[PDB]
Amino acid sequence: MQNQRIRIRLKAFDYKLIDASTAEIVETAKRTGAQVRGPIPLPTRKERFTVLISPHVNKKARDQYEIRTHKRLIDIAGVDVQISLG
Amino acid sequence: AENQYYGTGRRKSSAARVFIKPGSGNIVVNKRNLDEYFGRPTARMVVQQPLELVELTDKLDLYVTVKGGGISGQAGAIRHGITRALMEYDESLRPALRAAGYVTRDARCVERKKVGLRKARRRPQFS
Amino acid sequence: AKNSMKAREAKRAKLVAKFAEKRSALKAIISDVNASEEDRWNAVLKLQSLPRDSSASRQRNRCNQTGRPHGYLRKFGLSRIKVREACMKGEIPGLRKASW
Amino acid sequence: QKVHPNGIRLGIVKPWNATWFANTKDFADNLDGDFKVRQFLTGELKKASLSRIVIERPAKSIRVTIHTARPGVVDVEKLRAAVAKIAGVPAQINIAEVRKPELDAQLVGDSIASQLERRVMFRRAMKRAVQNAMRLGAKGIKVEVSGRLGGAEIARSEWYREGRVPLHTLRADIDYATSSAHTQYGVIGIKTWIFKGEILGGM
RNA sequence: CAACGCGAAGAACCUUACCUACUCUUGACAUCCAGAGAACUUUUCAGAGAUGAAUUGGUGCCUUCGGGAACUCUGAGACAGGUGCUGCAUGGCUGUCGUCAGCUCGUGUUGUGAAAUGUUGGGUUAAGUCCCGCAACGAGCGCAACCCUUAUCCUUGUUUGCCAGCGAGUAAUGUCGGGAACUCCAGGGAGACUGCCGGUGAUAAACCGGAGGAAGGUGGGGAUGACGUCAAGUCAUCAUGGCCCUUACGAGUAGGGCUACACACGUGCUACAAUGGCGCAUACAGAGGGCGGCCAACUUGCGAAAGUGAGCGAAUCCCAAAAAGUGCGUCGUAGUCCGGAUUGGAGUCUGCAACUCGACUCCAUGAAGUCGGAAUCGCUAGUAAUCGUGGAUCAGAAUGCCACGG
Repeated sequence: MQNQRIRIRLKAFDYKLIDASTAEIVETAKRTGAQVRGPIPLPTRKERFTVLISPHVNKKARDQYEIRTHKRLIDIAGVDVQISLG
Repeated sequence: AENQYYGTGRRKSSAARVFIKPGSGNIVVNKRNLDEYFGRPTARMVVQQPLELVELTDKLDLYVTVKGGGISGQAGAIRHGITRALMEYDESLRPALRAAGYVTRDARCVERKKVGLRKARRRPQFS
Repeated sequence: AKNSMKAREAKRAKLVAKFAEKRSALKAIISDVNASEEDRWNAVLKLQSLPRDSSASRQRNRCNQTGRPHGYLRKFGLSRIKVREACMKGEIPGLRKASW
Repeated sequence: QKVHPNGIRLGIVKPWNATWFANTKDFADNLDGDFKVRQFLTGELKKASLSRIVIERPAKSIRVTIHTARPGVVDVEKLRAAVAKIAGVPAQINIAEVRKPELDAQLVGDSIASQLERRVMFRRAMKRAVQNAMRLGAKGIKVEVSGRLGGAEIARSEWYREGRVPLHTLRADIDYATSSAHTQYGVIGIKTWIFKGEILGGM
């Protein structure tokens, strides 16, 4: 019988909000009838941006920002759910 | 499992999974052989150094899987893997290996490039 | 930027959405390996005639909050200067200062 | 010279004014939307004591939060409708009272800014703010007014500090805000710091 | 010093601020007001183009129904516009001393007073660090800590990653059943405190050494820059007082230019060779990017590439090959099997367009250079040196820059 698991892929810029949401799901699935086999940390992306800090010159003067993106797989505002019934 | 002693060992960006078995000097690296993996001899010495010390060179079978880094990195990763493997066997093999600077994980890893610098330390030349 | 330099780029963006299909089609004749060399020339001819500003190459990505032509970043759409001022104020989500 | 107080503490003790996940495509549009929304709301709520516009994007929508000293002054339907237009997505607008509005760096500076635009003594405005804050229970406060002060031909920068303002302490809950008094002599900057006590335990 | 691979994280056009020429003045851009036309859509002539005049289809919304909108156009004058000037009128931002250990205040005391004291002194510390002394006693900004990362361990979980023990395969494949061990990934914890021992010192601070320990005395690196100094930089990111220009210092377009070169300097890259070149064989990374994107495979081409065709919005697919290394030959130490400039010629690719002025490929051409005066720069350890690799900007264009490992 063709398997139809629920590969959920949460993506967020905050790991605590992603963790709030991993609980939300797993809890609910457990508050119904569903095994989760879940939250599976997938490697956190880290975009980085070395911007010049001065309005004019001063090239060595520079700030470096990052946007880390956390991603969790559960295999049944800020969080990006992507349910994949396969 | 068998009498399969296991120890991890890291060095620079390399990580050796080192499995040890009662045996007769069968050193295996990533399904190649000790000398068939590392060429220049240092490496294979370095791997053996803790074996040479405990004096089980040809009383042991090494099933080493190592990833990451380079030759020296991997060599050193395994040395550290075996050190931990050897102390997984006899728990009072420590002082020998400890005092031979084998038990220490060498934390030294590449220093990051830094804005305004060519590298970690190297500055631009100046007028 | 000067208000005209901003205006020039609004127009360009208008003129690229307008002619995308036509340009792309023409270009996809100045190319087709098993096309006619004669029709190939006619495709070349029509693409000389379309408004130059309909070329997307002729767009300079500019800062959305100002119009700084240099120092751009696509992820955000702002110049370095505005990216920073936004980040510090906490207005770009996820983006903080980074050390490692 | 000095890092932005809100900048360094984002993630540590200071929350974000925008919470939405976007992938690169959308990210830059979402950012430009937010700017338009902020620029609009700020431009309308000039006499509503606005501090902080928090812009969520819950799925395909935009929730705003006008944190304000004057939930009364906020009309809301028109704002909701106007934001919904600019964003091009079903907008909500929520309101939050700034309960103690003289322990809010943004308002404190906006106050001083107004006062300096009405031609008040810069020392008078600065000093009253410091006192009100330290009375309402600021663990400290700095205010630095910079410009042509009392329309001086040479710009200077005066600042008063009462209490602690431990800027290098990251666990410190420091509220910062620049304002600008636009006057006949020129722009006059009002930086305001307000230390409301180190937050042990993280964010 | 703290300008000179700096603004510029990428000048063919665009960018662009400049120039020459052609063009327009309520204007390229904005609000207001009135009237007209939906918007738009072809297709066409002229022109370098901007624009102008001709050419068809469409003419919907919202209904008070002379109405809503909205867009287009023209007219009105208020206004618009200015990368014009002033950074010595400013805000904001930045460099610098320098992550140097300082800079100060309240109260008290001393002095006619400017002021002093605290903050000095004895030790100590990376540190105005700490401890003793002491008319000072307290406090603030700095120091340190709190943050990120990296060393080791535990716990929770296990796919797109893993493969110890598992059985079954394939030309090989973790291939695939299966495993949750391990590497790893990521959330939560543990750990380092001079805590412990010995010695030293004022029994102080602390210092020297030792044990344990992945780690030892701030473990390593990053972030974090006191009060101020230089009327330091930036009115050209933006903002802004004033000033100035408003048929022009505003606006549109086309072609030039910023790429010019007698030369000087700054910063780089590549060399001068055998610790090398060259051919062949063969091994080990980290990090990152990707939808008008990254492009597998196949076929074609010497090749750039082109056909052509998957997969992948990504621990899945792709970029993608590590290179220094190792193994074996060859060169035989010289202007060479060093070096790669320059130029001729034939191309590919991006783009409306590569003449000025792109990159790349192929063929040939094979310059300077034989380790560099005085002088001067960087570096104290996973550092320097060397080796490749990725990224932003980006149609195309990286010896720069940011970053990653060997």
